[PDB]
Amino acid sequence: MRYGHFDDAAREYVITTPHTPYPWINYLGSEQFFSLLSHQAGGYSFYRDAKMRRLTRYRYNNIPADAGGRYLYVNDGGDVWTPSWLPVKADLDHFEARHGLGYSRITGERNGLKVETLFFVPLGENAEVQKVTVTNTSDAPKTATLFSFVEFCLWNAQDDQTNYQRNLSIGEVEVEQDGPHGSAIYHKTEYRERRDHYAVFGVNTRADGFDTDRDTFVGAYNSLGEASVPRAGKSADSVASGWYPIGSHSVAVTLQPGESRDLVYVLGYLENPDEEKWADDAHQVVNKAPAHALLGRFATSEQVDAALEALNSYWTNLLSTYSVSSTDEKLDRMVNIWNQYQCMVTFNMSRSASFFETGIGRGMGFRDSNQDLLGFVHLIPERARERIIDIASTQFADGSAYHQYQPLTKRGNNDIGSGFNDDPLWLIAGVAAYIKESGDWGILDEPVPFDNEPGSEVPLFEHLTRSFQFTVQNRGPHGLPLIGRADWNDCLNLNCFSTTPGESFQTTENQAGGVAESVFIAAQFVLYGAEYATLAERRGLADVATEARKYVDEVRAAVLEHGWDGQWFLRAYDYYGNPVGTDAKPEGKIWIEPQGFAVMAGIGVGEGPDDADAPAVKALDSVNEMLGTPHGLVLQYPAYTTYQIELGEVSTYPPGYKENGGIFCHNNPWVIIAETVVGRGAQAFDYYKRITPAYREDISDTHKLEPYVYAQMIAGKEAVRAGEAKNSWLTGTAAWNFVAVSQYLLGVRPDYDGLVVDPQIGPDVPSYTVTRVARGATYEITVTNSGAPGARASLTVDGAPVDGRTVPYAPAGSTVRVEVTV
Amino acid sequence: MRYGHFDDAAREYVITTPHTPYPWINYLGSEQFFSLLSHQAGGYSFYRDAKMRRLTRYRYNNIPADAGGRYLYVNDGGDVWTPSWLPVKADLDHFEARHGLGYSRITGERNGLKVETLFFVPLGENAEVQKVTVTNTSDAPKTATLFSFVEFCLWNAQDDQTNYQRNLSIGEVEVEQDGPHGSAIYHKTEYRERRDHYAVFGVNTRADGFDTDRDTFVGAYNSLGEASVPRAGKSADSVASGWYPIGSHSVAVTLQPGESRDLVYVLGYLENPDEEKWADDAHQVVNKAPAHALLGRFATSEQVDAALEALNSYWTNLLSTYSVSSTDEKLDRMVNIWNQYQCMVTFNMSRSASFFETGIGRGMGFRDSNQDLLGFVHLIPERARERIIDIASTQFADGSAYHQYQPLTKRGNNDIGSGFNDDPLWLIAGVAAYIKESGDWGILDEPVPFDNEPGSEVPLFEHLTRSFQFTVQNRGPHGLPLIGRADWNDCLNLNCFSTTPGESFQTTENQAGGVAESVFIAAQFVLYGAEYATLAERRGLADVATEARKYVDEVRAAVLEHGWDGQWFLRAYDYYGNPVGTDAKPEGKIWIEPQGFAVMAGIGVGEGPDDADAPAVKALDSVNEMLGTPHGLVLQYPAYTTYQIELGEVSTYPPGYKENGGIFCHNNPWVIIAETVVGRGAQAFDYYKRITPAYREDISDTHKLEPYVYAQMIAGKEAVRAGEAKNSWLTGTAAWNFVAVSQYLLGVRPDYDGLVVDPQIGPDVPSYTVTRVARGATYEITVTNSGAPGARASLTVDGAPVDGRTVPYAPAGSTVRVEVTV
Ligand SMILES: OC[C@H]1O[C@@H](O)[C@H](O)[C@@H](O)[C@@H]1O
Ligand SMILES: OC[C@H]1O[C@@H](O)[C@H](O)[C@@H](O)[C@@H]1O
Ligand SMILES: OC[C@H]1NC[C@H](O)[C@@H](O)[C@@H]1O
Ligand SMILES: OC[C@H]1NC[C@H](O)[C@@H](O)[C@@H]1O
Repeated sequence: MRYGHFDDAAREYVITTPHTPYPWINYLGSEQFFSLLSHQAGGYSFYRDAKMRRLTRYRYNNIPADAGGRYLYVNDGGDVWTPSWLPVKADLDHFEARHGLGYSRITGERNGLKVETLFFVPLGENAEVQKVTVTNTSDAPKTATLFSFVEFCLWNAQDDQTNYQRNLSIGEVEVEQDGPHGSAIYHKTEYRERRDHYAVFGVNTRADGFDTDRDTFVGAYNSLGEASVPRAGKSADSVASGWYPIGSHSVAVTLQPGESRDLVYVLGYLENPDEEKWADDAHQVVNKAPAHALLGRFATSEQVDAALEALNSYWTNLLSTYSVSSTDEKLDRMVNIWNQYQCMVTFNMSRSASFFETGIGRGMGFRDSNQDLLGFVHLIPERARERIIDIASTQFADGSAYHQYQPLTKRGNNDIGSGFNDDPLWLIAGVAAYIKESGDWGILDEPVPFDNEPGSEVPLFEHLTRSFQFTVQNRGPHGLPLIGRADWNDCLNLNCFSTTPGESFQTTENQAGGVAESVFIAAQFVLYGAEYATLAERRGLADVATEARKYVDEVRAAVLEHGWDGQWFLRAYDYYGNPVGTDAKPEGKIWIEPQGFAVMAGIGVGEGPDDADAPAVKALDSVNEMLGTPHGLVLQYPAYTTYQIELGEVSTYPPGYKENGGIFCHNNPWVIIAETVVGRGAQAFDYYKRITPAYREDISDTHKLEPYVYAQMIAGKEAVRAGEAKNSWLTGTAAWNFVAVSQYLLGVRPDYDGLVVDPQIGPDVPSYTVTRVARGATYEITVTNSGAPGARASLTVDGAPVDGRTVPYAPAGSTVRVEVTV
Repeated sequence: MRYGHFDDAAREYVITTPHTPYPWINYLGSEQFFSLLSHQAGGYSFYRDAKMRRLTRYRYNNIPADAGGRYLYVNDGGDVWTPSWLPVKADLDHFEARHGLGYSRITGERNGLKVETLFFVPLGENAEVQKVTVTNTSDAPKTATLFSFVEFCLWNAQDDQTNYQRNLSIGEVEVEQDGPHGSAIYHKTEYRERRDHYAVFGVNTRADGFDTDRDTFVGAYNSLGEASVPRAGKSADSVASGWYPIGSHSVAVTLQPGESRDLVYVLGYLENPDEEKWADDAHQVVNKAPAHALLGRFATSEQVDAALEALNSYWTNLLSTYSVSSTDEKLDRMVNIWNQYQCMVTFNMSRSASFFETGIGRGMGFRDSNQDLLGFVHLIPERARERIIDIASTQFADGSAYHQYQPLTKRGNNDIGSGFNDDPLWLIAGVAAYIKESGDWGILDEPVPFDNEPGSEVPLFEHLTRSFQFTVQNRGPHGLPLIGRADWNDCLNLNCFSTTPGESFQTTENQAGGVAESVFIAAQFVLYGAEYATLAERRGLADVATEARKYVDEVRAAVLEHGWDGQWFLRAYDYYGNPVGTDAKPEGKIWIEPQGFAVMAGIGVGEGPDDADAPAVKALDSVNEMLGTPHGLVLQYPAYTTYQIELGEVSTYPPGYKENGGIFCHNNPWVIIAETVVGRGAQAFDYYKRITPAYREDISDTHKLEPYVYAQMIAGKEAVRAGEAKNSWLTGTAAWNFVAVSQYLLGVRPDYDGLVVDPQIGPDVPSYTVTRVARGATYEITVTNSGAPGARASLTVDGAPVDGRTVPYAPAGSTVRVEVTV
């Protein structure tokens, strides 16, 4: 089963039926303004922040799913339909939805009218634009009225959906039928008070009618599928006062056979300095200058196509830094297009707003946005540079950090907990990755506040020493790091012991004391402590570097002395000091996280893939056997079947789901990289294939979700629904697979001083070429690959043989041809 | 005009069309279990706490409104319909909804098949019961299938609405097709862990089939109104695993012409003690003992009827305590049934869960639940007694309090703000009212903790002294009480100065300092300090009482000096000591709260109703001219047309709505009572009628909301929607209007030592009789009423002339006959 196909030439996914297993979305915009856009035009838009500045209302968990978006009702001689199929569900002669990069196109044809909508967010603009083309595809003339429709949200999404006792009375709008480029509608709830911003809804022609009151346009007792106004065939010209404000214009068109007409709609977010808030001395009329400039920049189809061409170019630019041409076009489309696109989206959204993330509780995660950085640095480094400052700015002086920050304000909060002891180290991971990529050492000197305190600024590097010190100065009785609230795994709450239902494990108070330690954070420390060590050394900090190395080696000794179960790695010591993820317990015998990560840190590695005696190999073989499924690798085994009070949230999920035996795809790339480390490329590629969008399109009815982007979790072998994903789009899997495949499978990764070429992918990719731009030079890396296990590359550069696998960076401007033999 | 009518004998309101102006609801239950039920079976049910143990999902702001409740899909030969109309919307031959006391009947008939559901919550039972009666009305034998449907919520409604990322994976059910009395379905999400409760949907017969998974039942791309399973005619026997759990049973019926059948369905809430959660060693199967028992008690129709008779007897004898017979039947039905009914509801719910209050943020409001008491103490005083203890236990040692408390835990919180300086005195009001009613002086001796601290208990009376001292020790420069965040008027935030959009006025940081005082709190102090002094006096605290009246005298003097604008009472002094509520200003010249409240406390009363020199008469006329509308009195005049940054939230509402120029019904009865005090019965009675459900039934299309219960706000003169209510059901209006009418218009009101009989209703009720049980005696009060302005009663009691208007309380069991002449 498949519901559409990739089109590589156009960089689109093409959906060919509306009857998908679930709503399938694209993210529009990439700067400050965003739209979630389903293949039925469902979703919503926000400026910068989904909780705080949401422009349009969308209902999660509606019946049916995704009824509510940017609809255009067509009334053709009494018959009413929508080219997005939903909400009217009228029969379509032709239907198509194409999700592209920063844009989508939805086309729907019925009874001789074809309606095509191009949705996108233009570069530099805080607006969503639709170019709608109506074509008469019959033998006879046609008259039709089109009704645009969109539903306003009242800005604060939290208040929107809970605070009716107030907010049913505050909705305001202005209507401008005779504006400079056509008709506009103004949503300005609370602009009267503290908001310095409003939304506009406009079309590039003088409208026949409008409507701004939902109840009037839809009618008592009706769903959107049955809206009264389009059925009536004419707008009611409703002005909202309180209740539910909408945006809606009506446009009657007449077409001869084969003729078409373009309509351009803009939903825009505008601000005014409060000096210029009002058109009038009495402050009753919003100043509309910005709104008229916006509509004037999109008054014509030529203007639209120009912006769309510019957007195409920007993508081409972004995607030119890394790419691959091989014999496997599923690999190719992932590395060249889809995975990098996702990374851009995750860098932007973190984990706040998907069709599963509700854009309310979660803002920008510390761990989440640091990790995303690893997949974003090659794309736009200047923006990664800024983001690093932003994250570091929510760090506390003692080295710990706010678990997340509010995107609109950049100020951290505790809304989803505090005291995650793995957080602080990810800062070093982000910065290491960024420096390797850019070589912009001047970042370590950037002055950066603690918890945004002005006056408190220290150099970035110093922030890093705090992170490093935090874990140094918080170790338990085996010398493993103290776990605190949780580690990378939010659901392993060893300091919790909750028996009060309905209070969240992420926010509920924690027990002081006990001796709970994390093998994960230990691994984490070994990996990133080495990065930190290497940066101390380079900044000329001799002794700090020597000291850092001593600690790193201690934590590594500890992992091997106290963190080893026999055939795999322990996960943790609980509050009482008892082992977790041991063969001693009947459930939760083996956990994936420390297996993946300890091996990337190099802990327990023998002298080859064929050294059955190395902890690293045993670990991965236990993982292979206990954790392996056709759909990826489950998190631990067996899943817990009763509530384990000492472990927190983990055993609260039914077996096979989320952290209780789900495939948490995010951690699969840790094993994939681990495998290349021990030199079993063939299997690392296997693993990559099980979870990767292009390899799973074939089972779209099983995966259920978008077949072009990774999801956070795939139901595991203990789940009745084994193989079905949830929480698509917004996941660290994206950036971690990008790292995995671009840098470890195919082998091309920047290091401090040169570019490493270390293919480890096994025989299924016998030959490829990578074009990598680094430090302004193009590297053309041409690989011949036997994929023999353990075999490792040798290189020639411009005709000359060199040693090891690191090509010192060539000056900017140069092209450097690398011949690779594995 | 009208959409149904009252049925006085049946104690029901009868809705005769499904096409009402807005969903009109009833509240089932009066103990700890509750159901919101619209006249289309829409709504939901919870246990104790609508945020925390919500059994069934419901969507606010759904398109259409109210698509979601308890549904019975009838499939008659392929043709599908619902007797609630919604969701399916088939044409009915007849429809009817009867809203009764603690139950409702909904009937729909279509093509020879009449389905009547009776809904209710039984006494002592944590369940909602449906007695379905399907009757063949054709002259031929008929066959059909019935599909019951309820949608489960995941207990924590806030989480349910926001946290899909977690909760889509924790839905969990059990199916019991062959239990002891029929088929049952068990919703058991998170019973696996910390929840000791599950839910049951069962029917008193063995069902042909079942469904527990929403998507299977409803179908993809379908709304409730197009549910797949009913249309297919067969259940699908789905066993939910995560996603959306539902309860549904199919039962096949066959009816001879004129024959009928009863099915009994039960939605119950059960709990096991910990050592009894599981049926099995393994802990995978819920112990069903409690649910078998519940389903057992509703196995037959006879048991249903009995429980309904018992519920009818509970209402008859709650309503025996206060009753009127008069020449105005609208007044009678308000007093004898509806106003009382509503007070039970408010007492139970505070402002927590309506079809407007979403049952998330609001719990049991300190201010609101104290005021509910005034209208509830005569119904079940023991429970009022408990409520005072619960409330007072959330007070702090300085006499300030938590603004509200969480219903499930009874522990106070700051979720909707802290430091509202009007809060503390309300506690005196409630306790005064309780003691006048019952004479249980021993309550002042009840030991009561502060903010629930073990060891902090003082007697209830000391809590009273802390509230009294809070105002005396928190006066500002004019000798008026400092205002804090706000007083009774939540939107008057004089210590705010907010420019940040998004942040709540209720919940944002206040400015330190400034000299902001409330005239309202002054009037409140004068009234309730007087009652405090009386509580001192009875307890022998003459030095406390003496000193207390001193302050009352001081504060009273300060209202006349510094709180008088010339023609009416000043509202406040802002952070800067500027008058607020003055004729000097262009907007908000006169605010209604101080006018009713001051005069209720006697401030500015003179010769009587025609002492034009008297401030109180000056004040009340101003109210009449400047605030009056045919729909009630508005809060201030003129409304604010731009943001007044120094007043807080009030100027943020568009003119005419809520606190900014809406009719805030809660405060009209202050003015009613005020007029009866001054002696203007006619105007008092006129103001009563402008806002009373009975008197507004004739303008249902304009009021839009339930015509049998007080709403919170009716759009005022300055709104385009003038006359349209919002926020029905949950409002202090119910308590305060019952006080007004039962106690000051009709004039029968308990005092500490006897029953005060002081009619002041004017000429439109020339004669009436009140029946009143008070401390175990029955007073039969016959009233002959001239209505002459200023004219007040003289009584003869059991044949004997008596002095003044107080009848000292007779023994328990006596019947005292009081003949009243005004
Ligand atoms: O707060 C975010 C966390 O919520 C937990 O309940 C989920 O199981 C985790 O997947 C997630 O990391
Ligand atoms: O927190 C509850 C309060 O919210 C405010 O926004 C409303 O205007 C008030 O009417 C309400 O009392
Ligand atoms: O708990 C595991 C994983 N869950 C999903 C969260 O977004 C991520 O931060 C966390 O690491
Ligand atoms: O003025 C706000 C007023 N209405 C809304 C609240 O229910 C009540 O507590 C308050 O007194």
